[PDB]
Order: sequence, then C-alpha cells, then structure tokens
Amino acid sequence: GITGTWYNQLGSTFIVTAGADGALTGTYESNAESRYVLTGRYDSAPATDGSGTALGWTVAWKNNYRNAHSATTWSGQYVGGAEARINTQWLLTSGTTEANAWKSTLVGHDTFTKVKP
Amino acid sequence: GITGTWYNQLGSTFIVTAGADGALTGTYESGNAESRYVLTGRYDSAPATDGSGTALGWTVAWKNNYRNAHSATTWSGQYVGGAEARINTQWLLTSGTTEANAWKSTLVGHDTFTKVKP
Amino acid sequence: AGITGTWYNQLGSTFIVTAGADGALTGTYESAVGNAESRYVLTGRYDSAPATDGSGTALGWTVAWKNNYRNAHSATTWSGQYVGGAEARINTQWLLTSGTTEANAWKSTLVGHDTFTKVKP
Amino acid sequence: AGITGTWYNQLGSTFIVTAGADGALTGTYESAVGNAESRYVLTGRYDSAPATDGSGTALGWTVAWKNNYRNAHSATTWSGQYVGGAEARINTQWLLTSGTTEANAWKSTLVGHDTFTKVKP
Ligand SMILES: COC(=O)c1cc(C(=O)OC)cc(-c2cc3c(=O)[nH]ccc3o2)c1
Ligand SMILES: COC(=O)c1cc(C(=O)OC)cc(-c2cc3c(=O)[nH]ccc3o2)c1
Ligand SMILES: COC(=O)c1cc(C(=O)OC)cc(-c2cc3c(=O)[nH]ccc3o2)c1
Repeated sequence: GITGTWYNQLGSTFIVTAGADGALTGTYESNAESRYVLTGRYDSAPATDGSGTALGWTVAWKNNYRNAHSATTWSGQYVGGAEARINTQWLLTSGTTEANAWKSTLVGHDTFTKVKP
Repeated sequence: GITGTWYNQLGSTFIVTAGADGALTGTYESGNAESRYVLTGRYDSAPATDGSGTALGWTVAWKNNYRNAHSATTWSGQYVGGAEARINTQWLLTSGTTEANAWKSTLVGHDTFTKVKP
Repeated sequence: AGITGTWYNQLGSTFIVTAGADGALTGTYESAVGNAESRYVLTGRYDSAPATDGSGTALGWTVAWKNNYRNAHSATTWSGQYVGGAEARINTQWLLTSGTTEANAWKSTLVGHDTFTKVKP
Repeated sequence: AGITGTWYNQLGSTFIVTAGADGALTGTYESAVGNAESRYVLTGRYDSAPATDGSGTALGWTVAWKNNYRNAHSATTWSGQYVGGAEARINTQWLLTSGTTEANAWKSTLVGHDTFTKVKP
C-alpha cells in the first residue's frame, strides 16, 4: 500500500517505491529544479492487528540545480484503508558553524494522502 | 569524512559509507548479529566551504532476520570534521500503533557519534 | 477574542487558560489520553505584545501530571502560537518527559503536535 | 527537592529558580553576563512527589523572549528531569516557537537539548 504517489498538506509530492527488502526509494518535490532524491526504510512485515506500518526517509536538499546545505528526515507510520495516510513528524537540520549549531534543527509534522488536498 | 565506523554515547555502532551520489548505506547495531540492522540515508555531497558542517540523515527500520519491533528511527544532524570528528544528531523513533494509541507513538532524543567507543 | 478562554485539542482534551497582562498563562488542563484524571494545574508564558505584521502570538505552558487523584511522574510542555481569525487556533508541538532511571532515560520523552480551537471538534 | 537555586547550561545561560511546595517553578532566565536586557521571566511545573525507586523528577518550564528591553516574538519550553546527588543535573529537550504568518509556520519551531549543572561550565 505504500508504493505510489503521495501529497502532503502544503503542496509537496512524494513518489516512492516500497521494495520487498524494506527499502524506500523515490523522489520528493517541494519542475526538475525542485526534485530531490529520497531514500529510507519501512517495516516489511507489519502487524495485522490494526496498527500502522512504521517507516522513515531522508531528503538531502541538493540536486543538480540547487543546494540548501540541509536535510530532512520524516519518521512516521503508514495507515491503510479507504482514506490511507502516512502520518509523520520531521526534523530538518542545516549545516552550521559550531556557534550556530544550537539553532540548526527545525521540527514539524506532515500528513500525506493518496489524493491531492 | 563521513565514511567509517562510529559509536554513539551509549555504545551503539554505526557503520556507514557515503557514496558519490549523496547516498548513505550501512548497518546499525543498537554486539551480536541479532542486533544488526540495515540503514539508508542521504547527505550533502557538496557542503559549504565556510566552516559549516555537512547535513545528513538516515533511517533504520527495526526488523532483521531475528527480531521485529514494528518501529523505525530517523537521525537528522550534521557531520563536523576536524581533530575529533563528530556527527551530532537528533532522532525520532516511531512505533506502529492503532489510531487510539498514535498520540504516544513517537519518542525523541539526541545522539552524538564519534570514531571512538565511549 | 484572544488567548484567554476554554480550548479543546483534536483528541478532546480541555485547556482552560487565562492570559494575564504581565505575560502569564494560568489555568487547568484535562487530558483525554494517558494516566490522567480530572484537572491539572498549568502555568506558562506568552508574548503580550506580538508583532503587527500578521504573525501569530508565541506561547508555551507546562503541566506536571500530579493532582489529588493520580501522579504519573511526568510532565508535558506545549510550545506554539495563537493565530487569530474567524476560527481562532493555537498550533503546538509538545514534549512529554517521564521521570526515569538513567538506564531508561533514552526513552523518557514522547513528542507530538496538538491543535486547539475554541470549538470542540 | 533539590531544584531551588541557580543552574548553568552548556552554553553559558543561567537559570534561577524556586521550586514551590505545590509544584510551582518560578524564577528568571538570563545570559552568562546577566545584564538586564538578557533577563526574562520563567514559569513552570515539577512533580513535587517523585518516585522513590531512583527515577528522576519530571519538570518543565517556559520563557517568552519578551522583557522591558526587547521582544523576539518567540518562546521556548524545556521538558526534562532533575537528577540529584553530588553531580546534580537537569537534563532537558526544548522547543523554540516563533510567531509567524501561516505561510512561514512550517519553519516556526526549533528543537534542541540543554543540560544544566550547579557549577559554571
Ligand atoms: C528550496 O529548497 C527546498 O525545496 C527546500 C529547502 C529547505 C531548506 O531548508 O532550505 C532553506 C527545506 C525544504 C523542506 C521541505 C520540507 C517539506 O516538504 N517537509 C518537511 C520539511 C521540509 O523542508 C525544502
Ligand atoms: C532490539 O531492538 C532494538 O535494537 C531497538 C529497538 C527499538 C525500538 O524502539 O523498538 C521498539 C529502538 C532501538 C533504538 C536504538 C536507538 C539508538 O541507538 N539511537 C536512537 C533511538 C534508538 O532506538 C533499538
Ligand atoms: C538577550 O536575549 C537572550 O539572551 C536570548 C534571546 C533569545 C531569543 O530572543 O530567542 C529568539 C533566546 C535565548 C535563548 C537561550 C536559550 C537557551 O539557553 N536554551 C534553549 C534556547 C535558548 O534561547 C536567549
């Protein structure tokens, strides 16, 4: 149920393949200048008791056109059904000097759906 | 650089390779083979040249051939090179839960990695 | 209109707060989840002179999960901002830390996000 | 309780607190220099009847970054636990939320961690 195209609440798109070995691979777009590689992992044998499927992935914000010197990790769970969702919290760390490291990391949350909001 | 064997402050072992394409690959051990897990992630392969660190992140899903915790951790942070290289991170650990239990699904913390055991 | 009032989060918890002229938040919190029963004391702070450029009003508060009925040996802090409008809202992210031994400290802190409205969802 | 007194974090900040019998935390948060323009009110809560099994004491507090001299339109909450002894510590994680427009709310909140000791670093 994970493989395919997902859309967050703020206009980003997330195209992922969930491989048989637990791999997540794909592209994240916040135009080619805005598309970035993503990789991660998911539980390939989740429980069948109503619990979600744990997963996570990373995007480093560098491509052939731009580089923000930063990276976001999303940690969350996939929930299947008629209104399937991937519910996540995220951390976005920028490369900083030591003096600025205290303010290097933003935190937030993203909800992804199989239909554009 | 990033490629190498790292240890967090609690003794976990992080064996990583940073590839030319921005890929992180390797294994994470939270001393036995039953405790070794696949990791994948990404890093900035062209960092700034002003003294700033190198941003990165990776994920471990806590399933291997021997155990399955139905959970996954992501680490987000930066590599700081120099005399004692370090990777400073903050992490999120999400378990698969029912909807009624989702409010308590995610733990948060911080790990610092060096090339020497604690 | 303003922060003072009774708010409900997406799970039905009840947040009764007064925003004082000196920047103080005081009131009570009743949790719809966890090892909790009845009302708990909260205190916190808010920006009593927010920017005039359309930005929200920053704030934060703490509940220690001890009252006359129960003690969970834990505390939650909510950090967020109030956003005025036709449907006023307080958007927060929270940290819930339990008292633990050192060996268990790595798993002492849960994290999440709560959104509050003056209308109970 | 062991919490009342002056604490110092890893980056020079100084945390001056009174732990009341009812679970109240009150005091002042300032820089290493301690000039008036760096001092802010703090309020929070702690578990006034912690467990007796060697666990820490859960607590939290908030500072809104407004005083009589400046206003950054933001607030920080620290969530953590106090651990007593000859090397007493308060180990925390924190969230710093700035007031923003809706378009910028995704980048409103920083996260980090502070460790406080009874002696200057
Ligand atoms: C223009 O470069 C980008 O596309 C870009 C750049 C940065 C950055 O830190 O640069 C200052 C951050 C993001 C970003 C997206 C995103 C998301 O969708 N959910 C979670 C966080 C998040 O962060 C995207
Ligand atoms: C036997 O299962 C494990 O080895 C295992 C299981 C879980 C789990 O949450 O299972 C529900 C979590 C970890 C783990 C390690 C680790 C770390 O080193 N830094 C950051 C967090 C973290 O989480 C390891
Ligand atoms: C004179 O103003 C200050 O000294 C000052 C101002 C701000 C501010 O305006 O934030 C927008 C923030 C801090 C501060 C300290 C601190 C800390 O110790 N741990 C966690 C974060 C943190 O933030 C100090």
